[PDB]
Amino acid sequence: IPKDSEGQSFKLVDSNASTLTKSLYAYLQDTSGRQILFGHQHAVDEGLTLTNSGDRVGSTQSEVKNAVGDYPAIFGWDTLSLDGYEKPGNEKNSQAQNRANVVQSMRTVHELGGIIALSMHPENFVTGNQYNDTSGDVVKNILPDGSHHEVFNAWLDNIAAFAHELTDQSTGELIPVIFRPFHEQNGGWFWWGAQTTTASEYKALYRYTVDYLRDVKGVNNFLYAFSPNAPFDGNLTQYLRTYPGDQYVDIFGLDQYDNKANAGQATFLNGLTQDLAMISKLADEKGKIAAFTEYGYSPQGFNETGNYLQWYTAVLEAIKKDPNASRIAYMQTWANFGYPTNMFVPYRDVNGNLGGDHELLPNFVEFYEDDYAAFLTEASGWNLYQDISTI
Ligand SMILES: C[As](C)(=O)[O-]
Repeated sequence: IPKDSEGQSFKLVDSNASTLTKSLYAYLQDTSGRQILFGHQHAVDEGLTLTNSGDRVGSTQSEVKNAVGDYPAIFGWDTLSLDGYEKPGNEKNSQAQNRANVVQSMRTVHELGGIIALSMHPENFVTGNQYNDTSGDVVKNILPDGSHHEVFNAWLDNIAAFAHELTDQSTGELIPVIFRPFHEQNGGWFWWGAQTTTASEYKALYRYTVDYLRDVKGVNNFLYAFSPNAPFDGNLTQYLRTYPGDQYVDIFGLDQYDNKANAGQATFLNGLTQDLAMISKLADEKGKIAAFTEYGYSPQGFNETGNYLQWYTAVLEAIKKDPNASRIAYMQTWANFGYPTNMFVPYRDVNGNLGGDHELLPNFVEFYEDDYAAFLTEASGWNLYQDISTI
């Protein structure tokens, strides 16, 4: 993985992005067309094979590691952790204690050499319910001229507090985070989605988030990912309907899951080649990065048995075969919270209590063994750009 981007300069959303943030951005540019980094949400604290207790703060156990012998390159968490709703947070902890827990777990992974991606599922600021309550006209309400504006700033304030605490203890360096505001916004299953929010309210919301964190709060350790939900039938207009603009996006992504009952089929794989080719061309002419920001067997995970057994390699093949699509920088699958709806990475039965290895394991091993699929050891060096310049 050659340091082609070393000594170069890049238009980042944050012209004042920190050394390791710039370095990560350069590396993502350089890996493009050479290898795709594999990511996993809750890579160190959710899995059937994990044996550590409680909130799992600073865990180095990993479903994927138990499965194939190395960690993913990219370690995912959500803002829900800061609020105590997902590990390593806990609703019985103080907010500051939850923020310490998240900082600790990400420190540990940084020390392993991993890259951090932070998704968000913010509460419904209007109703006090969660991301999935779409009522209340939330976005209009949390924008500068809305009545819930200050409650949303306060939430961003805790994100900012988190970001400034997230430093490497042995170097003093800020740990970079790939941050993804308000995803799958063309869908209508989140309160910021298109059934409840105008394209133009969305654009405003995305820009505000960036402007507030970067300029008001001084967060310098974020890269910004924009990720509508596929399929797009290769229609870029549908993809860009909510685009906040060149100055607000570092990474073009898309989210796409297959069908649980009948995965691995032509339609899905072809649409994936087509839509990844599309955002890769968009990234190219814009001088940005493209990524498969969420993918998985289905929105309800894979089956206990009777899966399409070639799934992992079939997905990687659909990407590899296309000169544009194969330039994506990473692809990340979801958290193994458990059956019936949250199994994404197959397990190796290392504790001897799951009734044997999962039927998808052999193909997940092949996917891992593909030279184009980069896990943690393949992604080392990401942090080694010294001389990368901004705007
Ligand atoms: C796992 As999701 C709520 O980011 O589709």
